[PDB]
Amino acid sequence: PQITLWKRPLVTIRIGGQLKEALLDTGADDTVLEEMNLPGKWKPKMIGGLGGFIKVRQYDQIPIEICGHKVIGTVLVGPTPVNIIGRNLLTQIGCTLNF
Amino acid sequence: PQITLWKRPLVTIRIGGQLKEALLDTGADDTVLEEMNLPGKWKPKMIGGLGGFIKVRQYDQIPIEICGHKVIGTVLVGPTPVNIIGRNLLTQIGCTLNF
Ligand SMILES: CC(C)CN(C[C@@H](O)[C@H](Cc1ccccc1)NC(=O)O[C@H]1CCOC1)S(=O)(=O)c1ccc(N)cc1
Repeated sequence: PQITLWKRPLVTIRIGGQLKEALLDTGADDTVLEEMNLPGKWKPKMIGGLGGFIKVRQYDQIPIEICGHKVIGTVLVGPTPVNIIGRNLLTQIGCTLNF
Repeated sequence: PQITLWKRPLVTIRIGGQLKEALLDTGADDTVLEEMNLPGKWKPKMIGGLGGFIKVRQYDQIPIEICGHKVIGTVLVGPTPVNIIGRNLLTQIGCTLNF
């Protein structure tokens, strides 16, 4: 698909049984989602935004479906105001910026 | 250009005769640059991101050259972790996401 930037690039993602809206965010190194109780080990981590850092939990090799595309990787979980699909997952769906 | 996301999408911009490195950031609504001087009246504003809100100075109708491409729009200035080109200017250069 081609996605235009007049509005926020919001898409539906599937992880487990859970469907969420998320930003295709080229400005985010890693994927960050709001509260969810994923299986597996996690490491605590801190990530820096505008306004400063927040603490997240890092979960590795998590399957995500993004616009019908199955990918697998690290999902950071914590108090992000908005669900973010970062470059770590965007690369896996073949996503480019074009102009 | 087509820009892949295995690395940060950092580009050189020209504003006010100055060359800077900025991040093409589809998750940013607005363009925020690091502390610099720009001329003309500005308005104080507050914007929010991952780790809270920051104070910025809003300058309107500012010419910027992003790669080759000329834009004229709103540039906010303050304590952003990195220079950010948001959607207000990404749209002006005809930037899309494509997978
Ligand atoms: C600031 C860049 C360098 C990194 N951020 C990504 C940005 O796209 C960020 C995404 C976002 C959108 C809306 C609310 C909150 C966050 N937008 C952002 O701040 O919107 C401001 C900047 C101008 O206009 C509005 S990040 O969220 O902090 C971040 C950091 C690390 C990871 N792993 C993931 C995300």
